[PDB]
Amino acid sequence: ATQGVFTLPANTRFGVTAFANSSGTQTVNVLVNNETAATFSGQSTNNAVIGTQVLNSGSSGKVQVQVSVNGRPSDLVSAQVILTNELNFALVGSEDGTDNDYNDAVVVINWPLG
Amino acid sequence: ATQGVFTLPANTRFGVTAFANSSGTQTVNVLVNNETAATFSGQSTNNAVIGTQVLNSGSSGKVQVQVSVNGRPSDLVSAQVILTNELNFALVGSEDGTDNDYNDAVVVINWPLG
Amino acid sequence: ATQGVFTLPANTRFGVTAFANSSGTQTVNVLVNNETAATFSGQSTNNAVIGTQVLNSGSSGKVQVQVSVNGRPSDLVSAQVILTNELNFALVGSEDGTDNDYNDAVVVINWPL
Amino acid sequence: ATQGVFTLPANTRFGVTAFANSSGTQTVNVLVNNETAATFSGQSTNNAVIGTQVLNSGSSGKVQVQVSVNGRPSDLVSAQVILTNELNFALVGSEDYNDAVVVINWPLG
Repeated sequence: ATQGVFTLPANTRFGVTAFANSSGTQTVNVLVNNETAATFSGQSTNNAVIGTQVLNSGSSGKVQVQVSVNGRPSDLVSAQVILTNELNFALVGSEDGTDNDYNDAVVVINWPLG
Repeated sequence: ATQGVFTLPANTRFGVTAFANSSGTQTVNVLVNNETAATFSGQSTNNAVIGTQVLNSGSSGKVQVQVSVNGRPSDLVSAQVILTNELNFALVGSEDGTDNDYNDAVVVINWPLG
Repeated sequence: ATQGVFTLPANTRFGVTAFANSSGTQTVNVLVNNETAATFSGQSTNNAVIGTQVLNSGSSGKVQVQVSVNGRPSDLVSAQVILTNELNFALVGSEDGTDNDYNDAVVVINWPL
Repeated sequence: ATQGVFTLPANTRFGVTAFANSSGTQTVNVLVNNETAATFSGQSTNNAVIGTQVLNSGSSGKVQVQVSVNGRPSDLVSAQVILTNELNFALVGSEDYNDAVVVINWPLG
């Protein structure tokens, strides 16, 4: 099944933050309505934030997270959780090899913002 | 925080199912747009599916789950989880005592159907 | 990524219930510690329960759900959620066609019972 | 029900990150094994990361998040989710429920 794709409410601000836990440099690309809205990169084996930014979902509200290493498209796992019917978390984990460490790159999308 | 309240897409059919795991008789009420749309009840300490029904979210899309035992409101816990940006689970757990057991009455709402 | 596999706490009773929303009969197998422990078969286009059973996680706690329709395995999506650090849900959705909602066979697992 | 308390595997490193989205200064305290292990304080209405650290869950594995705003304890909402049976997230919201948001993730690199 497709992973890393989320439908957010239209024209809404959301935060995107990426963490790295791999020996390899992680590249996180965020597409909003099929257009690159943010691109983060970094190397860390201690969960360092390699990028954090505030974006807007636009008309379609279609947000897609892609993760790659040296061009190598990483396999993703994802899900959305909503608490008390108002607080949203779109979560993504990625694997750059065969290590079931879908933690090589972790991406957290949250909304609404202040 | 409020628990057991979920906003579903408008005019959408959804399934609602209740489970019981308590010595006491459980009563589950499902409200759509603040009006009782379904009621289930039963007494089982073996996860019996005490009731199930297909409802329509209506114009508001507001669905609320209430659980009571002997007329007393149980302590509810809930969350919504979306898989592959399409499969929705609105989950409710409840405690009717003080044993830290939130499976006394469980309610699962899922959509889309068909 | 691997889907439909969950590690449950050992010596724990858990419920497993399957719902169907497909024109074809759904086959759901639940393997506990590499041995089939429950098998459901049914058809519904109204989210009806096609099977429900309370199982024991045993000594290891490995639980795997397999879904097939007319002999062909269905693609799965899954996740585990824990509420108030006590109530556990293991969720599985399955797709037997080209739709993207994975509701043909839906499985809900809850514990500790 | 109790919220903001999570049982992680013992002696396991995890990340804890806090975001602020409120007019008031958020005070986020992280208790590991019931002892203060980290504290973040900041104001933002633009999801600023007011804190992010890696901590060890210790012998007990108990992690509790506390949020207050100038002496007023915030009501919390929380849940834990596990993806592909290996990637864990512990989530917390607070109301002074996006005033202070905390995300915990494990296991690390």
